[PDB]
Amino acid sequence: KIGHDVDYDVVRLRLRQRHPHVCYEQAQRLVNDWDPPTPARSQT
Amino acid sequence: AKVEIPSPKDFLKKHSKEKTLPPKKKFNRCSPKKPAVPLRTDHPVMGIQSG
Amino acid sequence: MREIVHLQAGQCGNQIGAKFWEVISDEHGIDPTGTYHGDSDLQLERINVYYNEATGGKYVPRAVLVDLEPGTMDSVRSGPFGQIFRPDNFVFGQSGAGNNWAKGHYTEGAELVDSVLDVVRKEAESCDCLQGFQLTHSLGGGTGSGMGTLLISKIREEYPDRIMNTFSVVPSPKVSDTVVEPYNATLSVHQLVENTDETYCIDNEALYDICFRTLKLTTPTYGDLNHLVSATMSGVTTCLRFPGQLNADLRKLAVNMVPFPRLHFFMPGFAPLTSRGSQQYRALTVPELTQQMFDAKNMMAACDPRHGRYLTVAAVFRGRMSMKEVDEQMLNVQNKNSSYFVEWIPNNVKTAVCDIPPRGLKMSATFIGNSTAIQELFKRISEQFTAMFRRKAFLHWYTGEGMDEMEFTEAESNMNDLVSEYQQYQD
Amino acid sequence: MRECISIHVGQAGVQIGNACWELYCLEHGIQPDGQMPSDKTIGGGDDSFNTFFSETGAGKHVPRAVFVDLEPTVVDEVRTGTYRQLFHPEQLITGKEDAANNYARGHYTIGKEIVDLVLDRIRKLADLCTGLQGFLIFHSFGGGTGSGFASLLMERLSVDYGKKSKLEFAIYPAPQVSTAVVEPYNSILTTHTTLEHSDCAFMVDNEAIYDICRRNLDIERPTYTNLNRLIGQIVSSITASLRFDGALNVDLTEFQTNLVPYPRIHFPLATYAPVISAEKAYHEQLSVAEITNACFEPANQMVKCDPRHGKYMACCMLYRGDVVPKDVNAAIATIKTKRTIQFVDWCPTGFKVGINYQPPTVVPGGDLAKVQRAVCMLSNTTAIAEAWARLDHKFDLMYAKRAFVHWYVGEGMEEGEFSEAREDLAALEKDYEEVGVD
Ligand SMILES: Nc1nc2c(ncn2[C@@H]2O[C@H](COP(=O)(O)OP(=O)(O)OP(=O)(O)O)[C@@H](O)[C@H]2O)c(=O)[nH]1
Ligand SMILES: Nc1nc2c(ncn2[C@@H]2O[C@H](COP(=O)(O)OP(=O)(O)OP(=O)(O)O)[C@@H](O)[C@H]2O)c(=O)[nH]1
Repeated sequence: KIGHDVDYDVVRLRLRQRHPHVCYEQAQRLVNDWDPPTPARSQT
Repeated sequence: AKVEIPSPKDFLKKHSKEKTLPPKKKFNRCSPKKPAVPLRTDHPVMGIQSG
Repeated sequence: MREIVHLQAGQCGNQIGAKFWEVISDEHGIDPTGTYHGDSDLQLERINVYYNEATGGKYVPRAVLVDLEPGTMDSVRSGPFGQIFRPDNFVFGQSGAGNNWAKGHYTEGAELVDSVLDVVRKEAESCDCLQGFQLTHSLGGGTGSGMGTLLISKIREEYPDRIMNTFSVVPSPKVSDTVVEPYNATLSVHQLVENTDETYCIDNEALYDICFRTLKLTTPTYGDLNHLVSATMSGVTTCLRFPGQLNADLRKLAVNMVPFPRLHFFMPGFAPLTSRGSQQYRALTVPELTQQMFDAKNMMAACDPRHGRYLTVAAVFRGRMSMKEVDEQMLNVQNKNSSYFVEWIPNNVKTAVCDIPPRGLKMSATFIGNSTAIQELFKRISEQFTAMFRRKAFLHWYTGEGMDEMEFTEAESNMNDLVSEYQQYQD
Repeated sequence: MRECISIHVGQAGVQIGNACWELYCLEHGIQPDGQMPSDKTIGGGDDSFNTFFSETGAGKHVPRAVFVDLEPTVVDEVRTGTYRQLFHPEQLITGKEDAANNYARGHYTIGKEIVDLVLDRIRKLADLCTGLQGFLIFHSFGGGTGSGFASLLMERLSVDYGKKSKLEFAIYPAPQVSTAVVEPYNSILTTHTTLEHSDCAFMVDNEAIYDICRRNLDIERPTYTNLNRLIGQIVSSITASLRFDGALNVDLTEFQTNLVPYPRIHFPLATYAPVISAEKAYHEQLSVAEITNACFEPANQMVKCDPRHGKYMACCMLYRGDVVPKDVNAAIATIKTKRTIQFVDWCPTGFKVGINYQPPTVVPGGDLAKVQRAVCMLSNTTAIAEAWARLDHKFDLMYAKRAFVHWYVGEGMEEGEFSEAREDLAALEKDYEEVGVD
């Protein structure tokens, strides 16, 4: 299930950087840290 | 008498000068004077009868 | 009896020693002049673990302090406690260094190692039976590294039975001002991995994060930073000088602690840090003590143990406690995550308890751990080295010193061994 | 006459002594000063204390013990406690270094330069000793420093004295609790050393002590104080036969002769019934039948093992206080015809009964109740095999990964002794299941 989760997150994120607005700096400011990485990795 | 300055020549070689030492042996312990405890489910002699 | 002789190096060490000595001094209860004040006795009987006696009830430090920058010495001299030190021991140098590693290790130390060695060996003869040495220094700092690798290489052979604890400061993962700091790190660690036995590694960023999260107090002082680390030193050395069981020898811990000769580096942790007002919003109870104790934010050395797994842990506790609460707390957390541990070995906790707390707070604890989380730091630095050495810029200074790149070659694969071995065991 | 000598090694062996004498002073009423009052007993040293103390002409009772440690902290502590006048200064022998929990370190690096002093002290007590039945030895299988010294000095004194019994009272490793990772190492080392030279070795575990503490004593914050208090009461019970008089008497010689069946297997268990809280005893009743039922209740034992999964070999029960053989025999017959306890087809009886009139006493400020009929339970069972069956499959793993071995090899030992301990333990189990089998 966790793979489904992460892959759906990926497809969700990518298709939002086509909008006519938005410019260079924000992209890089989210590249390394889109969501805090921590893919819950069996959290506790 | 003086300080033997190590010149900029070298250092250890790819993780050398260590303490690893597996030696091999099977040396026995002392004498367990205490004998074998069981007789392995067997018998002494008894039950001699005579009419 | 059992006694320790303290070594102080580098410009970090200048203020490190100041804060650390004043902490232990006002712990045992000595006036700034040096005359005893008897309120608790056990401290008085056990003061010989560190101090040397001076006539008229005065108690001199068994410290040996060295740098090359004289202004730091002058500031320490002027501080509100520096008078306690003894002018006999201020061995120093005759110029600056520019904290170039090659200069710091090869040219300048040649004429000072003799004096420092003679002073320390006089002290060593004077004392009775040494557990070992503790050094406060830097690994990212230049002149501390240059002198310290020399001295630690020198002393091991004469005293190969003794606990050569090294306590350092690690460069920032984000920005370090000093730029050849990488090369300092690689050259220092190359000796240190072979030579030391235990090394504590801490970094400033997490101290700042701690200041924001729990101190909350806007404008700190680097003195307050040193206080937050001097607490850790006080804790880790509590147990020797005080009664109530806990087998306290740092070697008693170390054999329990490290599984393999190339595993020396550890990641510290402190106990209750209370905010502006939470003092009366916290029920000061052992369960929540341990809750905060073992946390992702209470930790402040390098990085979250989350990314990996733990081999071993050691927790020291100071206060009027009992076995049960700590023991069952450890069982509870062991169940809570019986996964991030290593089935390699069970019950990988070491516990130690002493009854006489520090003052100000009734319960206290200190954490130290060996977990699979050093790969972050050493990876980072390894790729930094490859990138910088790619066109080997700024290496002209080292060529002039006589440094040549084969030493870089010999060191880099040692760190490769470190990374591969760390990853190899746990994975 | 009927006197014995006490030895303590490792820092686990010192609180327990401290408590044992904190009690043992009281039943003859000796103040920490060390003087019986003007009541007429003082002289050469003959009266019931004689088994414990040698009160000489100065009127000062003398413990017949030795406390050897390797770190001056606790020994100097007790030398600064109340009882410093009570103890003999050099009977408290201090070393300066720790064993690092490294058995071989403690057994070869440092063991060579204190054994002389300790054995000389043993001689200069054994000279004045008269009956010299034997010794009471306190160490710990998780020996922080006790293990190696215990093994070496025990071997030396075993070869030097071959005509008396030896008693060992060891705190056994906590099965799922460890404050030490070198614990399996030094534990099995000590086992395959001692099993051939201990005459009677008894185990006790401390998790179960806590479990009892918060089951029936109703206290939720106990410590070493209560732990060692009750343990000392247990050893007091087993020495009460020597201490006081009674209808008939028992002795450790009989304990050996009848309890242990065979050579080797000499690992019994102890149990105490009337550990009850003040309110709980206040408006409830105590007598022979219920105390025996509560004692054979499986969870009241102090080792995490199931006698229902085990099979029984031997049992010696000691009643202290006032009883009558009528109820004694009636109740023991009831238990004999009880159903869950699977006695082996071997033994038709299994019960050595001892009685003494003098009831056990309280400690000032303690926790136990004001009891009139106490009882102690010693037993040979086959149920203990589970502990070793658990230990072996941890040690095999941690040794096939051979972590931490660099310490021991660099200080002198090697893997051969570990390998030998393996099969020594194997022989232990192998004997146990077959003697358990009919
Ligand atoms: N004492 C002290 N050290 C500090 C302070 N702030 C940062 N440090 C760090 O402590 C480090 C160690 O200094 P030293 O051990 O004396 O190192 P060095 O050989 O003189 O080399 P450099 O650090 O390059 O000057 C420095 O590199 C700083 O990163 C501070 O306020 N006081
Ligand atoms: N009966 C008793 N047991 C203790 C005491 N303190 C600790 N223990 C338990 O018994 C064990 C003590 O053994 P060690 O820690 O090796 O002590 P040691 O061998 O005398 O020497 P050290 O290495 O200095 O600790 C530990 O596992 C403790 O949990 C005590 O004061 N009395």
